[PDB]
Amino acid sequence: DRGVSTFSPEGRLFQVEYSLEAIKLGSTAIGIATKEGVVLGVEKRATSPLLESDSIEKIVEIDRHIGCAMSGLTADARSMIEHARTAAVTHNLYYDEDINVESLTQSVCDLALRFGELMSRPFGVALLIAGHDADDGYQLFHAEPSGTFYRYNAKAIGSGSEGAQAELLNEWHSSLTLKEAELLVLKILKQVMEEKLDENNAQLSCITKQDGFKIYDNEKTAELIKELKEKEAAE
Amino acid sequence: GSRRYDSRTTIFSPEGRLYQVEYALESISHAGTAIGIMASDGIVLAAERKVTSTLLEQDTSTEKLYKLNDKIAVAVAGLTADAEILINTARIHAQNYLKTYNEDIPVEILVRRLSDIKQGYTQHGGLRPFGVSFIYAGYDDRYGYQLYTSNPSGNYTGWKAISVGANTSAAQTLLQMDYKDDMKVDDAIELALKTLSKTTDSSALTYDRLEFATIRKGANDGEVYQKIFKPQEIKDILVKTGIT
Amino acid sequence: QFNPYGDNGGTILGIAGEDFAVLAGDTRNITDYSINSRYEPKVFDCGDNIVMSANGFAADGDALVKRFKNSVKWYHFDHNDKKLSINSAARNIQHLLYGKRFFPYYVHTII
Amino acid sequence: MDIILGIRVQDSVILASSKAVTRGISVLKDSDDKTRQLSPHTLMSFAGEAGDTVQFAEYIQANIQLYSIREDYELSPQAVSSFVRQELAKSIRSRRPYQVNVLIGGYDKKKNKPELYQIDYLGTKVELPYGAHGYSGFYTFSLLDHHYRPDMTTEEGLDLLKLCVQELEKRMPMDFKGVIVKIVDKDGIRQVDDF
Amino acid sequence: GYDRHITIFSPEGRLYQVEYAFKATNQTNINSLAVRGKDCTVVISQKKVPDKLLDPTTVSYIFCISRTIGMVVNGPIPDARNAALRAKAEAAEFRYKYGYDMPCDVLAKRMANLSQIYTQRAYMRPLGVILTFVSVDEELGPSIYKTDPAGYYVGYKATATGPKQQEITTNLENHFKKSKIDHINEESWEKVVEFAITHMIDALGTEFSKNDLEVGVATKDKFFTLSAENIEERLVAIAEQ
Amino acid sequence: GYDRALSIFSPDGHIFQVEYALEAVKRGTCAVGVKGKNCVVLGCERRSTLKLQDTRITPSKVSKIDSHVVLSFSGLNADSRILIEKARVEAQSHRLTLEDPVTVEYLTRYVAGVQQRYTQSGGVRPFGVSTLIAGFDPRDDEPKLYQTEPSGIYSSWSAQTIGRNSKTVREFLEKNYDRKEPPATVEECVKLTVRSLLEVVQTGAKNIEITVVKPDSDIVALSSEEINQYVTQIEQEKQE
Amino acid sequence: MTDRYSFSLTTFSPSGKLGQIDYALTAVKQGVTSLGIKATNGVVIATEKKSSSPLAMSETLSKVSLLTPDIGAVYSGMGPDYRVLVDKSRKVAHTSYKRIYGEYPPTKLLVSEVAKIMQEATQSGGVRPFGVSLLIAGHDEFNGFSLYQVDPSGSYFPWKATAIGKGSVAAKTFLEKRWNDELELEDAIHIALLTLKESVEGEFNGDTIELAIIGDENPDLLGYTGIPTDKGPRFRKLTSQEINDRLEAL
Amino acid sequence: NNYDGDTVTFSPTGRLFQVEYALEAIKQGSVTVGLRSNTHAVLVALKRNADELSSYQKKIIKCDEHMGLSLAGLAPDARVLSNYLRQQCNYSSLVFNRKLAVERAGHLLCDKAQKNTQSYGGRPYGVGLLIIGYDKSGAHLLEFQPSGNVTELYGTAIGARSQGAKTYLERTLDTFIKIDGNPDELIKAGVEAISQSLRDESLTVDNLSIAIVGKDTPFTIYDGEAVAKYI
Amino acid sequence: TGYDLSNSVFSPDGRNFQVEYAVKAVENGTTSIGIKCNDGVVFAVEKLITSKLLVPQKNVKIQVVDRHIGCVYSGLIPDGRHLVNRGREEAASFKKLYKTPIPIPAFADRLGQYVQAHTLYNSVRPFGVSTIFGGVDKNGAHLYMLEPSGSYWGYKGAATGKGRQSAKAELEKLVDHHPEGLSAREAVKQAAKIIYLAHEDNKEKDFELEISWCSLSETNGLHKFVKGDLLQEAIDFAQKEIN
Ligand SMILES: [Cl-]
Repeated sequence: DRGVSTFSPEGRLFQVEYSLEAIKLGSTAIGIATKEGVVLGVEKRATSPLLESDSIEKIVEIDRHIGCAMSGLTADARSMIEHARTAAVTHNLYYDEDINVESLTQSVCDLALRFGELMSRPFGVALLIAGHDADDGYQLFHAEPSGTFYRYNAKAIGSGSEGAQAELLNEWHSSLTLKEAELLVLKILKQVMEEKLDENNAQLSCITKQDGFKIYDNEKTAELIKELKEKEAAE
Repeated sequence: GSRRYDSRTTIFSPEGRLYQVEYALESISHAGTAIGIMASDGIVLAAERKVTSTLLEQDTSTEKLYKLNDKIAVAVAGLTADAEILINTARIHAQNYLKTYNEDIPVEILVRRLSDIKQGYTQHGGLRPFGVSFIYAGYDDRYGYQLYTSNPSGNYTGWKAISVGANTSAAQTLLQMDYKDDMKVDDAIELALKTLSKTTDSSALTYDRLEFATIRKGANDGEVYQKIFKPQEIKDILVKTGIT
Repeated sequence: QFNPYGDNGGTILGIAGEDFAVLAGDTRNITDYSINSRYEPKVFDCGDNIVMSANGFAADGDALVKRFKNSVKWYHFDHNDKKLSINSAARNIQHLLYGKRFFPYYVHTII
Repeated sequence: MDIILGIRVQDSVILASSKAVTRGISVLKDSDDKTRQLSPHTLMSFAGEAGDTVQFAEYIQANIQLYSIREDYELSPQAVSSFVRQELAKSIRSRRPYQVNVLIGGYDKKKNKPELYQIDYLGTKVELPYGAHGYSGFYTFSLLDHHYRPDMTTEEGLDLLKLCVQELEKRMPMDFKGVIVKIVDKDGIRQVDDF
Repeated sequence: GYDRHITIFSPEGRLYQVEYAFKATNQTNINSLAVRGKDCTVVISQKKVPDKLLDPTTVSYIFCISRTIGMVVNGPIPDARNAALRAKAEAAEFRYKYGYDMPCDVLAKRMANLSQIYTQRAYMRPLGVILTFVSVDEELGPSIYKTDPAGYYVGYKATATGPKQQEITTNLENHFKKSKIDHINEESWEKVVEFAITHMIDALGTEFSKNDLEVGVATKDKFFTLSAENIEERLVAIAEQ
Repeated sequence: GYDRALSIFSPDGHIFQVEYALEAVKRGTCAVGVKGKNCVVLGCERRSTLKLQDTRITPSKVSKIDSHVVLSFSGLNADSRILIEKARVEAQSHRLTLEDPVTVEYLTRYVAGVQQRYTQSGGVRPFGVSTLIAGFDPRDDEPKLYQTEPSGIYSSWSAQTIGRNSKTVREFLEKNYDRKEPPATVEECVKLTVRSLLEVVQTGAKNIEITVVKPDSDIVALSSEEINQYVTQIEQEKQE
Repeated sequence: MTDRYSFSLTTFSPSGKLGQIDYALTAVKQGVTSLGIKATNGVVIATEKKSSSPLAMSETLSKVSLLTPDIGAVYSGMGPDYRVLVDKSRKVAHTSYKRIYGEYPPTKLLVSEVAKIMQEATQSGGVRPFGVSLLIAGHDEFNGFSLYQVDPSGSYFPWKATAIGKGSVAAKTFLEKRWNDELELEDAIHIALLTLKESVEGEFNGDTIELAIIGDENPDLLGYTGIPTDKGPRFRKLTSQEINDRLEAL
Repeated sequence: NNYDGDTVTFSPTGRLFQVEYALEAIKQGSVTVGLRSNTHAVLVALKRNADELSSYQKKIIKCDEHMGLSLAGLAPDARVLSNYLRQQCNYSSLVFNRKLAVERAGHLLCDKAQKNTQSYGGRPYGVGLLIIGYDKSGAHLLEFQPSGNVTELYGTAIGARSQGAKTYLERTLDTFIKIDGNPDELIKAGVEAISQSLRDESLTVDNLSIAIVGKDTPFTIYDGEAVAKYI
Repeated sequence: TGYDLSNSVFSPDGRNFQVEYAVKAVENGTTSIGIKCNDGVVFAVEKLITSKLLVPQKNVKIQVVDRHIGCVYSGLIPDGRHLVNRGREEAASFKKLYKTPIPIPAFADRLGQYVQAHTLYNSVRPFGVSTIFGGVDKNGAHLYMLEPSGSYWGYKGAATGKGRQSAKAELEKLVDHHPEGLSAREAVKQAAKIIYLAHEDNKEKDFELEISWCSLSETNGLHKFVKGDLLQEAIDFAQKEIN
């Protein structure tokens, strides 16, 4: 057939580029970074109404100061999360301190290109890694299966990414509050989602310096959805 | 590099079938028919040797029926060389169990172990599967008399009466017709030979073209005896049942 | 029989002030009843405003300091030139020392 | 640990095991249960070096429980005892052997017979009407040689066991803080809460 | 058609890679000849130095495997030297393990077994060489044993290898039909070399100078190659009768 | 060792080997899972092409992983044994180290992790198996029902079906199963499970297997006659 | 480097055929004819010494090989494959039997070990099957005299008499007419020479024919005296002269 | 065509297509410039962003107090190679108490990249590197290609539109080489050189990335408002 | 067809096309030569000046092995470096065990066997270089040239690369006109001339000359680079001959 680590004539790794196509088919995940915190939101996308939606875990804690959202082949993310958690805890053991968000992201991205003929293929999932540290403050990173990671003020991944990213382009500014960011994620998720957005098919989360990483209750998110509807109807 | 020449023996088809397992089953369908029939007081194993010669030394020959231990035997359908590899592994497994627990290995546990080995060759290693189907005839004090079959996929199932190899469709229909639950060994012997006699591709069924065996409690008091039939003994049972 | 350990003597002293800290050590180096050197530096600047001394068997002492200095260098590389805090340095040194739990660095370390 | 006793009567097996755990000059505990249920009708008591005893017992327990689930069937006491012996026989030539002696008391539901097996850390197995490990047998075997009859009842077995424990409490230097007694029969395993 | 790329059977029961390795044997366009005397075994081979920039002393297809065993190769020099290095190692190891010098036929078998493995194992290619081993064995006497890329080997009364092997083979066949013996009835090795060169000249139909030939001689307890001047003396004797 | 990457991405971003493993599940006999208020029921199809079978000794479709958890499946039978064995070993290992039996979610996460591993490991193909894992957590009375598939994704279900004609029985369950009020009793839950299989099975004789799991390690498999009574009652009500 | 061919080169085709084994059998078909006949008091194996060149010394090439003192082997097909199999067969007779039980293996069990080696070359990674069919004749105390055929698949069958290679179809027919259960060893040798003459084109004599027997014990070939229970090898290779003597009474 | 499936295959004209395809990945990468005088060596790198919300990908990596590089192409491959350089620099210091020569550092990178071009299974590195350093023989600038070819130069540039900067340096050769004991003027020449490779976009405060090493100057990277001086 | 797609495969001719394709990479490279003289050897190479930005005399191509062997090559430069690294390991292990420095013929076979090994498997690629090497040992001076196939011979003069035909013609004249031999200092001058004459095949870009030598009298049998006045003297001699 052909090598797994083969370059195309354009100078791209076939398998890496193909894994990016799998990520485009995945459910939408959005992250927005502010000076008051970083917000992470995802589309759950249950395949059937009998599927208990609360068991869909696409937002995940890595440490108290670092959270993570995923999009694509979500099964592939489990070993990445396990590595992230181990890396975070191990660094605390070795250095008696929290690990920098960038350093954590870099550790996850070191796994990415460890494939050949090590694992047999790249990961088929993209990650939004959000967190806080004392040096660089509130941060949001986009970790790809290419081994590359970009820092973002705001970022959308998954099926409605380019449409959501264009919307984030206009809406984001450096003085956004946490409440404003929460509503903005809900607004854009509602826009790109197929089914109608509610507390059961969409999930919110945030990371603040004080309270750390928190996944939002369905009751808490439901209020923010109701608050969104009213403010859009206000003009 | 080497990738160019790899057949990829452990992959799915678009339909969700294992190519090599299916093709191995096609190979087995041309092998000599083997039949197993389980009765209340014993088990029968009957098998047809493939187009033999007059110059073949029959009394010292063994291509179909093999002994795994004193309680368990197997009938082979497929590549004999492949079967002997598995048979020797099964014999060792039985002895390992006996050494560990000081009890004879239960039939199903032996069957599951061999079936798991076959499964492994279909999922990993990049090697071709064993082109063999077994009929297991055995006894233990839990389930009593048992008949099983395994095939190259590593899937196994329990049976009252079963055939493997050539003409199984025709053979299974005949067995399904005449088999009854209250049947005895002597009757099962007759059914096995009659089924082979009708399904055989040969002109006539003779002693030199057969291998035969029984597992009977017909042993002095509460114990089990394996009887691998001799050429003259197969000739006698053919006359008794009225085939020759 | 070969004895992999030795005793190079010397003595060190650390005192913590309110907004300062000192780490002192004599410059004598010995084996048995002989002087090897009257001036062999024992307290070292390891970067990031941290000073270190590993007193006892000098070969293990030098090895440990060398490995800690190395750890500071790689801490900068791996974590965006972040300053290694004294508490983090101390925990790192614990792992360097406990890593050879069954063939110990024969030293008393002070930072 | 110290004293473990076993006696096979007409229709049951009775295991008695001391409650004391001593390290150095202190009795750290006086209610320790030196036994593990391997299967519903098979019990194993143990004594030997600290740590090894529990580690070995729980390892055996896990293996028998795994077998039970896989086959949906309980192994005979004889089969379990043979498995345990092989593990100890394997262990004695290891880098660091399990320093554990065991008694296996079980009721075979197939044969409807109680069975007691004594196995030491070397992998030395014997089936016995009554057994003991350590210095216990130096006292108790003479009593059992005199009183034991094979057709005894469970109640008679317990009385004979009390006579063994009384002798041990009189003549042994160590205070083993009494014994926990367990009975293994056709109905399963139960503990005698007053002894 | 990947059955022609690696050493697996074709539908005809053939190994094409082995057959193509036989064809690589003649890539050098050199002919070799081996004959046995009473006390000696002689091997001769054509020497061709086409480039003037070459150092002609280093151009050789005859190898001193051990003190007793010599080897001439028909095929490309890289594979020839591969085989030579292995044979030297095998011969040395044999002496160390078993306490006596490796016989010519035993080395031939060993190298033939190695060649057989390349015809059966896919990851190893056959060597595109034919190896002619020569010695005066302490048990069997004068010996010629030849190995090929199929892993075949056999002893020889005399032999020839190369593009024009058949012409040389028939020439030798016709001589042994007359004499009715399995060797060259001659006392000195010098005259056996003269026989070898003379019959190669007759078979090929070409004259030789001192630099056109390469000669190896096996006697009891040593094998050695002749210099250009030693060969010249040999060519003079042939011309004078 | 054989290191060949069998599971790989295609231009359109699909892993065909994982997708073809799902087709093997589609071929497999139907399996269904329904959880009531205080129970879970696992229904399984037995294809009646195979008669003259010995039902005593033939491998049953529902397998106990521990005394409180069960596993049924659809797809390759031989593959399922490997997952079941690993799951059983992990269950005992968990009891040994944590001194507490596995939760149903934990066991599911383990089995799902094994399946995932076989989708990006060299020299191996994915499992052609989807599983339904059901039971009750230790000292808990809340019913649990999970599903896994060859890719390695898993999730919890109020009710779910897998295997051949699973599209039809899922259609049935989606309209008949009410979340606000699930099957309150064992009878109601079993009845709904048998009803759902009767949409697909053919004959209600020896083709339907039912296994009821209740809290505190209370697991029992229904017999032919017990199931036949459900089949009789369902059709008699249907004649109206 | 590393052997990266860890996958099977012999696989099942859609029709259920194992191609490489079939092709190996085709190579055996092209090979020179060899045969075996079993008598009451012995066994004979024979083949043609097809000399590749008249300059080649055909005595140095042994087609008939001693495996144990009481077991011999001959082949048809690829000679090099046969040679390595004989080496492995001789070694396995020691490692897997003689070093354990202190005695040479019975014919059937040695055949079984050879068969195993040939089966593995049909399934293991990065190898082709052996391109030979073997005929193994032997004797042991409890089974008596026996003759076995071993094919590239690893399958083996016991024979009263048989032939393999070039003219096997015609040779097997010839043997069916002549063979009976009352044959003495000399009668079997006579029949072997008659059968083999049909498949040979050119010269037919002791120098072009290779023939060995499994018969009576040969104390003269033992090499030592002083142990009554050791009576010598039953395997004996017939000389060029011994063959020619029987060709006069042909 | 038929000879580009893996790195272990020459084409009929003696070309290695997988290596050439890896070389192509560098041309797609953002521009970076390297130049030196006798006293100092300078790296200038145009950082690239994904979009307006994203950060600008870092181009320059420090290897030792006296050595570092800038990258163009696959960034993870630059991380692997820079990590290897860090280790080799570090081995030289710990074992020999010796700062690693820039020329030897180039030789080590060449040999590491080469092994990936001759073996089956692996792949060539998909990145080009510009290594600067100051050692016992003064200032140095190296250009690394993943074919294995390493070249010592006065000045150079790699990446997209790098030909414009390379021509400028070829004209300015005689001027910037003489800029001794003046770091700011050497950087100015580097900033003016990279400007010849720009189209549409211009050098902003978070776009530009500069690094320098010299006689009494450790390898230091300048980003953000630290490079506003040079805009 | 398809025989040329995989290394170590014999074509129906009996050829290894992958090795022949490696030769094409060698033919594409710059010219390098070797000259055997009275008591030693001289190596010279053409270095194409791709740009003014190349630092003169810095990008050294000729490599030393041990202290007595010089190595130069044409084709893929990294492949040559890999081969020299191996050569250095081979020379070190020889000297470690046998004490004496590795003889040149012995060294030649070590490289030869290693290059030949890369024609035995499809899991490796052949070397894309022809290497000219040699030096002085106990038996005197030796010059060798090694091809991608692993084939090597001893030479009086050797040449490879794009200008090999031009060079070979020039070397052949020296062999004919100097049967008694050529001196070391003469060989350096002649080496310079031949590279300049061979530069007509690469006449688009200008070049830099690099020479090295091992000589029993001039360098005590050690490998040294030709530098300064002796290099300029050779350049002047070369420039005079082309005009
Ligand atoms: Cl060998």
